[PDB]
Amino acid sequence: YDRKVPSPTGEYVKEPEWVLETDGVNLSEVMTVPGIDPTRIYTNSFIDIMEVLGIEAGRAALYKEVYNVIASDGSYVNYRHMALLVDVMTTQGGLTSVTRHGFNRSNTGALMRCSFEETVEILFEAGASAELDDCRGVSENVILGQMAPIGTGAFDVMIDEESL
Amino acid sequence: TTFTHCEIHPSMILGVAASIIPFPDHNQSPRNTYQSAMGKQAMGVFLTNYNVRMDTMANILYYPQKPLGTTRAMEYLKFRELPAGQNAIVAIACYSGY
Amino acid sequence: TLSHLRRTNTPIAKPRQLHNTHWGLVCPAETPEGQACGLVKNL
Amino acid sequence: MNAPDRFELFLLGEGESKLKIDPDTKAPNAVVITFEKEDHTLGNLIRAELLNDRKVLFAAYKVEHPFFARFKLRIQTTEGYDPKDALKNACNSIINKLGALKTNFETEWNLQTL
Amino acid sequence: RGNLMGKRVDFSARTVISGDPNLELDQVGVPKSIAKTLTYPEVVTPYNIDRLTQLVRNGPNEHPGAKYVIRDSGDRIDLRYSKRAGDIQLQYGWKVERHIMDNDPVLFNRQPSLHKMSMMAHRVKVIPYSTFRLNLSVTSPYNADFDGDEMNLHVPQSEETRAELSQLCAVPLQIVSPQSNKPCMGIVQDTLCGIRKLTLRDTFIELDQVLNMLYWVPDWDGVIPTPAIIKPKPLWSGKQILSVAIPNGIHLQRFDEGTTLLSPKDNGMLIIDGQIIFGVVEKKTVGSSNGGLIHVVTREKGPQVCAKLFGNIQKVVNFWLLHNGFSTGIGDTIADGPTMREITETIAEAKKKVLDVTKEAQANLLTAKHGMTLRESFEDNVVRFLNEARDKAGRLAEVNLKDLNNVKQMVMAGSKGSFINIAQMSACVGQQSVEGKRIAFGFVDRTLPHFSKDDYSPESKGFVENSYLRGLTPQEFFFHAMGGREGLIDTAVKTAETGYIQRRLVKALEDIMVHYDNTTRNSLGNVIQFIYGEDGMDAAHIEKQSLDTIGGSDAAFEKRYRVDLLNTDHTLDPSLLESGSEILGDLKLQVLLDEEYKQLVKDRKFLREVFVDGEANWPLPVNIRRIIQNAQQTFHIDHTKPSDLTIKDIVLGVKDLQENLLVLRGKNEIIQNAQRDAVTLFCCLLRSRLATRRVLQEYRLTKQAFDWVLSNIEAQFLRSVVHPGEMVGVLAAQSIGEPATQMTLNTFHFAGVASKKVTSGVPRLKEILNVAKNMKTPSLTVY
Amino acid sequence: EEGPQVKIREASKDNVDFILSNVDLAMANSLRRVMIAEIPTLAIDSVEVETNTTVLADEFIAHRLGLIPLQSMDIEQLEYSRDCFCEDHCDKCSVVLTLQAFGESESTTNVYSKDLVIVSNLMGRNIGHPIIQDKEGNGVLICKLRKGQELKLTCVAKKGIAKEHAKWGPAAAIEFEYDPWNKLKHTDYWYEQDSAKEWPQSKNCEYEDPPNEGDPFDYKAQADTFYMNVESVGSIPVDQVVVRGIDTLQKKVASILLALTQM
Amino acid sequence: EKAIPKDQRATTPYMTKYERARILGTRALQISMNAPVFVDLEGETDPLRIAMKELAEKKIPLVIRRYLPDGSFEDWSVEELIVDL
Amino acid sequence: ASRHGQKGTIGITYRREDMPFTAEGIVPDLIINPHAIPSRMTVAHLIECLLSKVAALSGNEGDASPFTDITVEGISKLLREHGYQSRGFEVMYNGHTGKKLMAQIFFGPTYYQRLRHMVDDKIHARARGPMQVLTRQPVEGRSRDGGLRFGEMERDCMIAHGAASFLKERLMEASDAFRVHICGICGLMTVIAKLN
Amino acid sequence: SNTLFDDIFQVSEVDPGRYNKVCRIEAASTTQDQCKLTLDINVELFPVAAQDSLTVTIASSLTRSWRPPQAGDRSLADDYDYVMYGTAYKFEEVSKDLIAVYYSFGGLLMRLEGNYRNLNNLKQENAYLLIRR
Amino acid sequence: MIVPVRCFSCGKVVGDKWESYLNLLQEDELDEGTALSRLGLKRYCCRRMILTHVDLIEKFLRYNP
Amino acid sequence: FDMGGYFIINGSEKVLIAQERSAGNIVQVFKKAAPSPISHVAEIRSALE
RNA sequence: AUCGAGAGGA
Ligand SMILES: O=c1ccn([C@@H]2O[C@H](COP(=O)(O)OP(=O)(O)OP(=O)(O)O)[C@@H](O)[C@H]2O)c(=O)[nH]1
Ligand SMILES: [Mg+2]
Ligand SMILES: [Mg+2]
Ligand SMILES: [Zn+2]
Ligand SMILES: [Zn+2]
Repeated sequence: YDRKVPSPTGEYVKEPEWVLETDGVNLSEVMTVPGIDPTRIYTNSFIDIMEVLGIEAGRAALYKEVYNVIASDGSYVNYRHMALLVDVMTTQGGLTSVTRHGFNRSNTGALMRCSFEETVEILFEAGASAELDDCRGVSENVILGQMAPIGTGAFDVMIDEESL
Repeated sequence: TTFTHCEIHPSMILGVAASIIPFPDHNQSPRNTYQSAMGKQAMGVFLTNYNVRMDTMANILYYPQKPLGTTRAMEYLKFRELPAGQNAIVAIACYSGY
Repeated sequence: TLSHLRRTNTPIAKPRQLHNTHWGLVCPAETPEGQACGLVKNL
Repeated sequence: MNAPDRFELFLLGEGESKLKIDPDTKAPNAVVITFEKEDHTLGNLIRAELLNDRKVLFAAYKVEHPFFARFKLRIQTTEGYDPKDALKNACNSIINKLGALKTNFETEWNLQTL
Repeated sequence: RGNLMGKRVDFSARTVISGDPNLELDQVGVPKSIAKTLTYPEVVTPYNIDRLTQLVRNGPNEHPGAKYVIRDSGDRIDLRYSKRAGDIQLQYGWKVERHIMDNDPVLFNRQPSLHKMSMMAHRVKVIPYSTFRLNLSVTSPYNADFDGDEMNLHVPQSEETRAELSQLCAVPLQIVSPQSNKPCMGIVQDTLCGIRKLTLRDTFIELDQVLNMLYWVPDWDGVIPTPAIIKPKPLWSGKQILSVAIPNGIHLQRFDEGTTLLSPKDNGMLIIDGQIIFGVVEKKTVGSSNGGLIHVVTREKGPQVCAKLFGNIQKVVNFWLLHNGFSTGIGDTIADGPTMREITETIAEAKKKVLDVTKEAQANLLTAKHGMTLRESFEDNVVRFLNEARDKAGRLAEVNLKDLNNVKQMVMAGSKGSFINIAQMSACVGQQSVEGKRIAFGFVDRTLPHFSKDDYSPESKGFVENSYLRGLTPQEFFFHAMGGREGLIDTAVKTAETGYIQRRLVKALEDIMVHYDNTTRNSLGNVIQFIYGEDGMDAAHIEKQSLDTIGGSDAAFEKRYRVDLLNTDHTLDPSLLESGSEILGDLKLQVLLDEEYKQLVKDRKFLREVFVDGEANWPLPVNIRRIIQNAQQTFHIDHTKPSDLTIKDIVLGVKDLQENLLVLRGKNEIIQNAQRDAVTLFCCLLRSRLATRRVLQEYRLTKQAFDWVLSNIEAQFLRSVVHPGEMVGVLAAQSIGEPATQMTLNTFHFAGVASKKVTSGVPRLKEILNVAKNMKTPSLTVY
Repeated sequence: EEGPQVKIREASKDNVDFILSNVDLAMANSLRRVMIAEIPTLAIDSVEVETNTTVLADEFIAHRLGLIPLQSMDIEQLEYSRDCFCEDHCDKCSVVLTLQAFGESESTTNVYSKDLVIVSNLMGRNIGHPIIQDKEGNGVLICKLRKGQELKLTCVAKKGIAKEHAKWGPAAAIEFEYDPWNKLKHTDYWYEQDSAKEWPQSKNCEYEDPPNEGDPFDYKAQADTFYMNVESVGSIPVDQVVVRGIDTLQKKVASILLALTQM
Repeated sequence: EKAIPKDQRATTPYMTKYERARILGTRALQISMNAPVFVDLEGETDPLRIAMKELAEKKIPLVIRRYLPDGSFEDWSVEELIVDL
Repeated sequence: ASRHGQKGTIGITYRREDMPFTAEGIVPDLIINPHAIPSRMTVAHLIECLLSKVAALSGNEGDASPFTDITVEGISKLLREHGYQSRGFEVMYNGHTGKKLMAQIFFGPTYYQRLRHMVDDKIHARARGPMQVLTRQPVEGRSRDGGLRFGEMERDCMIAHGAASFLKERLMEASDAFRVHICGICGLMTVIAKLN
Repeated sequence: SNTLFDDIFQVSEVDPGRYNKVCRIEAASTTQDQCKLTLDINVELFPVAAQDSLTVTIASSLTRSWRPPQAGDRSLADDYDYVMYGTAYKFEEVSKDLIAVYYSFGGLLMRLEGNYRNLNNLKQENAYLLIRR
Repeated sequence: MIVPVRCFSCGKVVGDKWESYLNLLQEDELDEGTALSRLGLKRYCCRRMILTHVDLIEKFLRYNP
Repeated sequence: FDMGGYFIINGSEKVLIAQERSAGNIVQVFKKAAPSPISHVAEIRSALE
């Protein structure tokens, strides 16, 4: 492998290194081995980087993968975006897929979450728990024909004096 | 060197509308498909009795024209007598912008 | 007319591909794009 | 059905008149003449002849949208020479070449056989 | 879904789109019969009364006119019939549903609409011929051509709806898109190829044209610029007259490959304001690149100004190319005889080098390769050799040009086509890729009936030997045909797949927006990240910048930032400062110069750990580099006159600005730390750039000066904040969900290597977002 | 005489070949063009169908008729219908034609523009003679008729100009060249191999001096001496086209020079 | 109550893009209904364009309520906001 | 449509007079674009046109057939005995000026197909027309005086922008809009608005 | 004003590097040893054969518009054959007193190097280049 | 479909000519090109008026009505 | 030039579009996936023509 | 005027 790293003389210098590559995973086992670096070992499975090193690492190995799909395709997307995706997937404690399994069962609205998948059976157990609705998310006010609290509707106008 | 059979002639792997494309062996192979998408949508002389039938929708070309360049195979599909196009003189040149 | 008369429909492991044995039976380039692509065939 | 009637290429519409001269907002001693219902046939001519006039600083023409015959030409001349005059003297000469090329053609014709 | 999140709507239209190289960026050509049937509920004001009363008489047929007249008493006065249509007494306080009119705000849309870009405000120019026409460089972000593409347009119905249309969705503003921190509209087609032509050193044009050309730019100040040549025949250089479109105070410097301020290659780029100095203009500059003209004009001058610029280039180049022609002819693929034998004898040497490999494994002398099949290596082994062949024998056609070769000129402009498009035809086609492997034994042990079984050479398994020019041999055709199908097949599948991933991604951040504390929240109001994108900066106000503090030697570093007043060798020679010889020696202010340097070495140690790799370029707000060139002009500076500042000016001043660069306002304590932390990186640059031995040695500022740069950096920073309200959820998804759709190969071209099948394409993105338990290609990569 | 010069080479009833000396490019082209568009002519405009039991549908028949040529000799003495004072059309502005073929034979019963009839009063002038160049006498095959097929329509032909439709164009194709060696370097000759061998020379090389490689490129050189050939569809004998051509080009420079005095 | 006092406002004094797009829009809705104008009209007669001149000379009587997430809010007048943008 | 999947719509009509021309006086029907070419890699399009001119000159039948002994070479040779730069091109003059064309331009006869579609039979507008009975939303079908959908997609783009009153307007003041009555206790629509 | 430079140069390299109307030239002065000059000439207008002495000057005059010459009674510093207008950019210093100015005439570039360009070539967005014989 | 009058691309009345082209090789046993060259068509835009042109009017007339 | 091959159902031209199916009475062998009990399976669609 | 299927456009 290529790896750029500082020579004593201050500057970066091209330096080679032997890197071992694998088919399969079992991290907590290889890393305890003699003669390897247990600080820079990496497996493409972000679901085991999570299991072994902890949610915070999880965040950025997921990122690394989301990334080594766009840049590897030769396209560029500014961090902030993939960060925010990676983040939303992470805050709820563990990993939370972007499917009707993960994020959508989450305790958001009711309307706002039925505008996605499994539309009725969400509205049902929304009347079994008698779950309340905020009406502060987007779709809520889309359905009700209100001016949703977004950019324009983020704030309230009025009505002052002033007039003297 | 152990043959048993021989092919009637290799332009016969083509279907009824590809056998209109002039020079299929000089196209990238997708675009050979597109001409068979269209060309079906391309109007000419659907039949000869067209002025005697009562059909919702009917398109007839004022002046149709046997192409200036055929497929040997065209001739059994009767294109040359019921053609679907015209012989335009085309100027592959960048111009006014449009 | 002269195509829509010689057409070939398939219901529903690699079905849309232009499988080798097609030679001289199904046209290799006459097919509808998107939707039901490769599934519909011409002779 | 959104098609501009043909005869709107040579007949002058209503209101619309054949010439419209306006001071050039930007350059000292300059003018922008708008030609309604007239184009390349006559725009190019007046420009490339008008460049021959030595007391002319600047001259150019452009059809602005191909959808309309209406073309513009803007003319800058030297202190003490009116833009409008410069056009008149240019137009006049073109008259003279073509009233000539007429009779010079006239006699070459007659003299030919078959 | 069908009826509440997505309603059928009123006051709209849809037709076919056309190019109009004579329309200006933010406009839309809306045909009469349409803006003859759309109306805007306009009230009766003493302001518009006169230009309204005449719309009534006129009615629904003549263009500028009206349909309905709306009174107070609910009642509608229908003036396409009516006894009273040919008069009316209009009071103030009624409504006159006038026809749509020239220069109005409308929303232009093109589906699939997957982009804060597929949706834009335009101005209306009513026109004959029943198409929407739109100008040529709004073509990239709507993603259309005109091949029968058609498009959508709704018309606002309320006075603010139309304000909120032009003050937010107006194309001009939307020039630089928050997806990629770079502009999404540029110069293309004719205009692009053309500008490369018009801008060659060879390219001169004389009086006759150089008059019309100048007249072709609408905001031209009526001054014929002095020509390059004045000797026999006064020629004007291409470059020269194009520099007439380029506005003032526009500075650009690039460098391509071997470029030397003298441009032997005539490559690179340098604009020293208004006029260009050298280089050749194409896609890398005049195109929607990262740091080219369009990106620079927009931040520097403004949207409205840049959106004018767009038009001005085209009017000219288009006009020039109008009267210069250019074309492409089959002969543009007729590559040279003495090379033809060369190309074909290069495949011939690749063909016989698969032999010896085949002859080897058939003799059982091939091993292993490690971590693969006996067979499986050979399969790899052959695709390499046969792509190696195609690509070498390709670049034998790329050299065999031919500058007056129409094709290369396009690829050489970057207007259309790529190297592969030139290797294909003229030279050879290559290996035919299916299911990642080369053509499969469809028939038992042979791919077609015209082969013998057990045949493992190139064309038995789908190498198309010839080009497109020579023509494809029957055998090959069907092969190309196959791989062909697969291409189409997994379009009507990659599209389908993407457009689910987009939607899922969308309905899943839907509502995460930036709030009025710069933290980022959802419906519940959970924090997701405490300062939008870890710094509080709207992506649109961002540029990659070199850091420099990272790279170079420590030796190189101590000859760039070390001002040792005490050391008679490392002071600022009186040459540089008005003080100088009075500052040498001294201790009172050396302790400040000292603790400047120490802060700068700690920068250097800090960055070295954040950016482990060395890579020194990173997207950061406020382009500093460009604020210097502005100061190096706005204040007309002579690199021979020796400043007027104190050291104290520089070192103290820069720290004060440092504290003035607000992002989070709170008066507490923890916040005042996140202030520091989200400002931290930017500052290391700022510290690196506005450092003493730089501000005097390299870019040679005055006081007067400087204070200007100081206030500017502040004023530009604050403008680069995220505007609380900014709906960031939709923006994230959209921005990762669109590349998705414009990806290729859910295989790859890692498939020469039949094991570096690391699962990407969409499939990867599907596995990640599904949070898959059973992933396809899992891997340790131990160090 | 004076300015711009002509030197005829060939002068048929249908073709004028000539050179044109000492003129601007700007003026040559603008004469080539005004030729195409802008020259008064006469063609069928208002076709009023009474019976048509043909294989051909109504407005087809009635589009050929337009294209069909009509003698436009004295066209300069016939008002535009847009200009006239009469309701729809009179003998001063429009000439009225009648076709009328019944079928009759067991054989196909062709219909030619020879078959048309003039009905309008001519006052006495050269207008409305369907132009017949065909040897046997029957120019332009309008339409076929089998047995009982009938066709009877009335025509009105109005004055017009090819800027409106191309039925009014008296031009056909216009051949036009200048400087056959490229000593103006207006172009730049493509080649994979060689300029001189790959492109053939014009039939016009005969008239002009070759270059002589030993000389530097003529820079202060100018656009001059153009190689025009004009065809004629047949409404106007070639000469008048290229006369009225020069004439119209002049006549509408007039209306400008004039318009200047008015406003 | 609730309302956070003038002294101790901790948001952006700089007017957001959205804020102004609505300010201009709401004043345009008034102006359109010929309700009283607060500046010398320099030939200008387009509702929207007038509002720009009024926001230019800071003579618009509308205070902005900004809602922080907990429920409280902050008040800025279009009289005291920076309109730099 | 060409015969290869160059598509295109007429962006403009031009008269002969404004159009580029070959010294013989010819004038195209048909003026596509260079760029049409490297992208799509249709070469046949280029051949078919070459050997098609040759077929207008000769009076011979052109032969396009697939796997034959036709080449560009075999053809050219058969054109530059009829007398035109043996790879197509032709020297032309801009129509506006009369000047020569600084680059010469492959020009030659070919097929073009007139497909359905176009235009005054999809062009459509609406400002309140008829609505459905089941939703009080406007009807589908151009013909039937429909109204074009603001699909959930669209909505997405509207939000990105933050232009929210317009998103409400698209969704109330056109399309639906309705006024119901609620009882401030129970919270449904039992209320019987005995109005006026 | 008035003039700023005057010398005679010996052409040492004509270079048709992928062009047809322009050539990069290479020359050093007869008068003084330590100097060198690079220039993009319009070879089609003034042909240059290698080893072919030329005389090279720089002025700043002989500001409103450029008007068509109309030399019925006009006067320039036109005694010469070949003349261009341009802009100076980088003011480079090759170590010690050696120095080199770079000029652009509508993209045609000039790299002049010497030492006694001294009190002469200020960044004046002026500078006409002139050549004779 | 009844031979055109004028050719499209130039407008040389190629109208009266069709019948003749049918004689010069039916009777005057000629080959194509040479028959066009004699008819008057140097320019292939007209020359392609008549070499492509297909005449169906021949068949519609065959239907009895 | 009509070749036929269609039917007429109330003034309307109706064509029968050939239908594909897997052939019967051919015995085929199929490998069956990893997470299931059965390694190999052989199938035959017996039906009388 | 609604429900059902197909054909076609990006
Ligand atoms: O952004 C683009 C758009 C289009 N193209 C060129 O066109 C295609 C990309 O977009 P399309 O897929 O729409 O072009 P297409 O040729 O496949 O279909 P048509 O729109 O012509 O009906 C590709 O084939 C490419 O050659 C690009 O290369 N980049
Ligand atoms: Mg495209
Ligand atoms: Mg499209
Ligand atoms: Zn009359
Ligand atoms: Zn013709």
